[PDB]
Amino acid sequence: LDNVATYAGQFNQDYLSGMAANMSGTFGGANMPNLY
Amino acid sequence: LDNVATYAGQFNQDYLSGMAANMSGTFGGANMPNLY
Amino acid sequence: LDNVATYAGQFNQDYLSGMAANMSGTFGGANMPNLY
Amino acid sequence: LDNVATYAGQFNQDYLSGMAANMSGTFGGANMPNLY
Amino acid sequence: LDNVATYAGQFNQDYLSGMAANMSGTFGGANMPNLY
Amino acid sequence: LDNVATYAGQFNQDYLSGMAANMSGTFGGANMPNLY
Amino acid sequence: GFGNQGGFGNSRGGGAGLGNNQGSNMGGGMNFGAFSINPAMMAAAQAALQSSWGMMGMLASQQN
Amino acid sequence: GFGNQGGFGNSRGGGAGLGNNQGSNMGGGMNFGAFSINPAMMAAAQAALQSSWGMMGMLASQQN
Amino acid sequence: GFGNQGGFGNSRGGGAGLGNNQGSNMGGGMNFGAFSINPAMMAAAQAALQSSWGMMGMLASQQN
Amino acid sequence: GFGNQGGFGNSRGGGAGLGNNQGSNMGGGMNFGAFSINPAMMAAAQAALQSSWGMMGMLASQQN
Amino acid sequence: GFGNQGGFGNSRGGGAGLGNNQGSNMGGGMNFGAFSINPAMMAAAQAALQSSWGMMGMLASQQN
Amino acid sequence: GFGNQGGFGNSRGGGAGLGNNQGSNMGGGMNFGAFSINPAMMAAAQAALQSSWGMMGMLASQQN
Repeated sequence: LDNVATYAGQFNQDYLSGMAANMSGTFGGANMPNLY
Repeated sequence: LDNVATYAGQFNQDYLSGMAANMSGTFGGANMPNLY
Repeated sequence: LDNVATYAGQFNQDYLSGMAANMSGTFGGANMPNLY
Repeated sequence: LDNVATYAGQFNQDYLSGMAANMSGTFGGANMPNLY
Repeated sequence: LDNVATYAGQFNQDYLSGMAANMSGTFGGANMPNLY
Repeated sequence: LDNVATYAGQFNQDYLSGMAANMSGTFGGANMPNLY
Repeated sequence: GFGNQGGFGNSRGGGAGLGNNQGSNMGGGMNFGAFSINPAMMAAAQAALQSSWGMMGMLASQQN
Repeated sequence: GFGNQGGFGNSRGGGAGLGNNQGSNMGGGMNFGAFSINPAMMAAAQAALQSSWGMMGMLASQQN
Repeated sequence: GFGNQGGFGNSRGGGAGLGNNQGSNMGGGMNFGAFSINPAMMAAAQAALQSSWGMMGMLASQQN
Repeated sequence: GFGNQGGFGNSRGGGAGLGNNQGSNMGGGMNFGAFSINPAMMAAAQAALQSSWGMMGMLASQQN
Repeated sequence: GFGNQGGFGNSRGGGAGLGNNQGSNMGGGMNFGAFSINPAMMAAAQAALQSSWGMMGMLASQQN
Repeated sequence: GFGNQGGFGNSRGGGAGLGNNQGSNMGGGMNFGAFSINPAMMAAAQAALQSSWGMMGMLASQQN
């Protein structure tokens, strides 16, 4: 078993008049660039 | 088994007059650029 | 088994007069650009 | 088994006089650009 | 088995006098541009 | 078993008029650049 | 409003060959507006390929 | 508003060959606006490939 | 507003060959605006490849 | 506002060959704005490859 | 605002071959703005490879 | 503001071959702005490889 995960939970933001960014990102591994 | 996941839950945002971004992104792995 | 998933749940946004973006995106992996 | 999925549930938005965007997007993987 | 899916459920929007966009999009994978 | 994970939980941000960034990122390992 | 003209001698999207020519003129430059989705390529190759998919957005204006 | 013209002798997206020519003129430069998605390539290769996918955003203006 | 022109003799996205030519002119330079996503490549190779995916953002303006 | 022109004889994204030419002119330079995502490569190789993925951001302006 | 031009004879992203030429001119230099993500390579190799992934940020301006 | 031009005869991202040429000119130099992420390589090798991943930051300006 091999696992990569992001858990993000519950944003409470009533009467918002400014700016807000709520951002979640998950990226997999084992990448391989080859120059021969 | 191999797993990549994003969990994002419950935004409470009544009477909104500003700007808000609620963003979720999941990206798979094992990518391989090759230059011979 | 191999799995990529986004879960996004329940937006409460009554009497909205501003701007709101509710955005969910899921992208698959194992991509391979080749230059010979 | 191989799976990519977006789940988005329940928008409550009565008496809306502003602007709102409710957006869900799912994109498949294993794409391969080749330059020989 | 291989699966891509978007689930979007229940919009409650009575007495609407502003602007609203309720948008759902699902896109398949395994695409391949080739330049020889 | 091999595991990489980010857990981020509960943002309370009512009456927001400034700028806020809530960001979570998870990146897989075992990457290998080769120059022969 | 949007995209109106007044004044004297103003121009949009002009044709080739406004000067003095004894060779070849082809095409021109490009100008784009705000609030838009536009992936772009400028290329002097021997072979060229552009490929794009899956674009979503509201793209809206309210002025009540 | 958006993208209007006034004054004297102003121009947008001009054609090739405005000077004096005894050879070849092709194309021109590029100008882009704010609040936009635009991945870009400028190349003098023998072979060139651009490939792009999966772009999302609101792209909106409110002026009530 | 956004992207308007006034004054005298101003230009956007100009065509090639504005000088004196007895050879080859191809293309031109590039200018980009604020609040944007634009990965970029400038290359004099024998072979060239650009590949990009998965781009998200709000991209919005409020002026009430 | 964003990206407007006035004054006399100003230019954006110019075409090649503005001087005196008896050889080859190709392309030009590049200029980028604030608040942006733009990985970049300048190369004089025999073979060249650029590969980029997974880019996210708000990219927004408020001026109420 | 952002990226406007005035005055006399100013330029952005210029084309090659502004002098006197009996050989080869290719490309030009590069200029980048503030608040940005831009990994960079300048190379005179026989073979060259650039590879980049996983970039996140807010990238925003407030001027109320 | 950000990245504007005035005065007389100023330039950004210039093209190759502004002098007198009977050989080869390729490329130019590079200039970068503040508040940025930019790993860099300058190489005269026979073979060259650059590889970079996992970059995060806010990248923001407030001027209320």
